[PDB]
Amino acid sequence: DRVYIHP
Repeated sequence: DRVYIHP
């Protein structure tokens, strides 16, 4: 799934 995953 997500993480620090920023746009």
